[PDB]
Amino acid sequence: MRLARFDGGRLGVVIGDEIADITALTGADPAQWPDMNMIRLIRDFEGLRGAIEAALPGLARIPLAQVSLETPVPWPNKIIAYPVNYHAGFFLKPGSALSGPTDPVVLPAVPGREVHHESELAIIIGKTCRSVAREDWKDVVFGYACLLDMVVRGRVFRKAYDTFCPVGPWITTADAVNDPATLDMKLWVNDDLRQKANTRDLVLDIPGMIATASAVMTLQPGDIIATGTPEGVGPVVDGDRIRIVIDQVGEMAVDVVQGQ
Amino acid sequence: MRLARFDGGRLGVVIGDEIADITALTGADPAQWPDMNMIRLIRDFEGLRGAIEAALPGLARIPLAQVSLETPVPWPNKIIAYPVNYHAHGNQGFFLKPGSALSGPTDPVVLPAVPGREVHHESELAIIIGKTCRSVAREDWKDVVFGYACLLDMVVRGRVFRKAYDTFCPVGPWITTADAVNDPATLDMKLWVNDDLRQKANTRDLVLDIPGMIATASAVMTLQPGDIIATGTPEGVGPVVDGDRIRIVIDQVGEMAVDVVQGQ
Ligand SMILES: [Mn+2]
Ligand SMILES: [Mn+2]
Repeated sequence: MRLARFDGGRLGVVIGDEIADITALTGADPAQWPDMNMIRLIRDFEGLRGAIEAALPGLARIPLAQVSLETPVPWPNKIIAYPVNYHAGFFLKPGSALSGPTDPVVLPAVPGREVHHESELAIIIGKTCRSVAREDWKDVVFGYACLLDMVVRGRVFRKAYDTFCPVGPWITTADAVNDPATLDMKLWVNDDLRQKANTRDLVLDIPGMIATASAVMTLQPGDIIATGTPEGVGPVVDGDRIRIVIDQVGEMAVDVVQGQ
Repeated sequence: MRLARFDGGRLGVVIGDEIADITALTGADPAQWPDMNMIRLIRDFEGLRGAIEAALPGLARIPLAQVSLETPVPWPNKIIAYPVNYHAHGNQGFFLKPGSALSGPTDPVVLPAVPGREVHHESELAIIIGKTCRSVAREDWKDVVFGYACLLDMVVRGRVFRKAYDTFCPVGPWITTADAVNDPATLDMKLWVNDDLRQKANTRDLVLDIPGMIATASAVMTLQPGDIIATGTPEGVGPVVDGDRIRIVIDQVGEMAVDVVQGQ
C-alpha cells in the first residue's frame, strides 16, 4: 500500500494514477499544527489497514495529476543518516530540512561551493523500540520512501539547509516490498544518469542500521533512516531536475532553484 | 512566568513552591500522542498570557513536592547545540541532538556500560524559540525567543552517537518566559556533582552571543516554536558515575537535580 500526504496534509492511498482520500475515515485533522497525522496513522496502522481496504471502494478518488503531493512525514522525532554505506557512525538531519516531491531544492548562494545530490533508500520506522535484535528488524519497519540527502560540499550545518532532505513521493508499506536488500536505485540530473546501484551493495545492511540506531536511541513511529548513497555524487545548479527511482518503492523528480 | 509539564503531559504555571493546572483553559489534551501541547501553548502564548494571569486566582494550587515535573518540550522540531562557546578567562559549528535524548527533572541519566569510557556533564543555558522564523537579523533576536531552561548536554568522551544516548539531554524543570529574565547575557550558572562544584560561569562570557546563535541557526534552518538551542558549556566538564546527583542552577531561569544510574 502507498500512503501519501497531499493538498495541505490530507492523507491518501495512491491507487494507479489516482489517490483515494482516507482523511475523514482515519479521523485525521489536516489543520493540525504541528501536523502529526501520518505518525498516528503509522503507529495505529496494523489496526486501520483492514478498515482502509474494506472502505476504499466508497472513497473519493482524485487523479494524481490534480493534487500537490507533500513530504509524507513532516515532523519526525529524528532523521538518522548513514554516511557512505555502498560497495564501489550515523549523523542526524533536522526535520526542518524535509521537503516534498513538488517542492524545489533551494541552493544557498555559496560561490566557491557546490551543492551535491545523494540518492538514498529511506526506512520509515513503525514502532517505539530500543535495542532491536537483528532477527527482529521487520517488526519495527513500517515502509520505505525515496530520499535525497543534499549537501554543500567541503560540518553538520552543510547537510542542515531547508530543502536539503526531499522525501517522497509516498511511503510504500513494508509488506509491498519483496526484499528491500535487492532494490535497484537510480538518480538522473536532467537526462544524465549520475547514480545507479543495488541495495544488495549496502555495507551496513538494513537490519544492522536499525540495530545500531536503536542501541543508542529509542526510535519512534515516523522516524526516517537514510541508508546511504552510492558513487556518482555530483553537483546541481539552477534549472536542474533531479529524478530518483527506487524499484518497488517509488519515483520522484524535484526542480533546483538558486536562492535569493 | 514558569511553564511546566507534569503528571503525564498536564500543563502548569509554577507559583513559588506550588503549580496551577492550566490544561483545560489552554485546550491542551494530556492524552495526545505525539505530545505537542507546549509547542502550541508557545506559538499562541501572547494571545493566552492574559487568560492564564486572569485565571490564576481561581485555580487550585498543588505543592510541587506532590507532582512529577516532566521535560517541558518532549518532541521539538530540533535541538541545536553550540560546541565549547565560553571564554576560559572570566570545531565543526553547531550540532543536533536527537529529541529521543530529552529527559525530565525527575528522570535519571542512564549511563551506557562502556568499560574504558566516561560519561561527562555539560551545564548549559537552553533558549526556547517562540516563532517560526528564517534568517533572523542579530538585532531582531528578542522577537523569536520564548524563554529559557536548564540543560545538561551529556556525552561519552573520545562522533554524533556519543551525544545521542537516551537521557543525554535533560531539560527543565520548566520554561522561564523571556520577559521574566532582565538580561540573559548576564546570568550566573553553576553545576555540582554531589557536594563538588564542577562548573561556574556567567553567560556574559559566551564566545558566540545569544543573538549570534539565533542568526547562525536561522540562516541555515527554519526555526520552530519549542526548538531548543543549547548555548554551550564552560570549563570543569568531567565524569559522573552510578549514584552521582547533578544539580544545575541558572540565575533567573531555574534549577534542577537528577540522579545518575548505571544502565543494563
Ligand atoms: Mn547521505
Ligand atoms: Mn554542549
